Amino acid sequence: VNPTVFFDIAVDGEPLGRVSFELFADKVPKTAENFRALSTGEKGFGYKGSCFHRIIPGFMCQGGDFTRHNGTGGKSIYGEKFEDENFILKHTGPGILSMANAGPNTNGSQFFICTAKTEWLDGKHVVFGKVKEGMNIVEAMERFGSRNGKTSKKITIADCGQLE
Repeated sequence: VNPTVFFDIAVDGEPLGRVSFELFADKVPKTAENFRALSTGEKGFGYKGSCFHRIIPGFMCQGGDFTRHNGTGGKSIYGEKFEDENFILKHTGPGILSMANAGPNTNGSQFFICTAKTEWLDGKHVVFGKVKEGMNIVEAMERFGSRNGKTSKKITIADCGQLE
């Protein structure tokens, strides 16, 4: 009943693999719906073709800025920003999917995939999903990151959508 979405990753145009994600629509329905709809592109905009602009090995992979491709843009299906829905779920380890933001109630489209336990983000960032398949592809992506987050190659979401 919780949606599964997938991302097909490419590194400088060449296919790397697929990562799928379970979205916790049961606990964070509004946040889960925003990610799901941007993954299918059904509202007319979304993640397809966008890049992961910030990857820091041992911490996280960040993407979701489909309008400025660098951390300064993006928007939700509800408008520019939307509220923190709740903080029920915690950043308990690698594989966690969480919303990036710029302050309270400033969720747009940017998100990060944790590759480590990041307990200090609890109560500041809304957790809404986790990697279901392809954690090994997220580990492969990390090796293209760096300490300041700049990627040595262009990491893009070549395709995305809903599996269930």
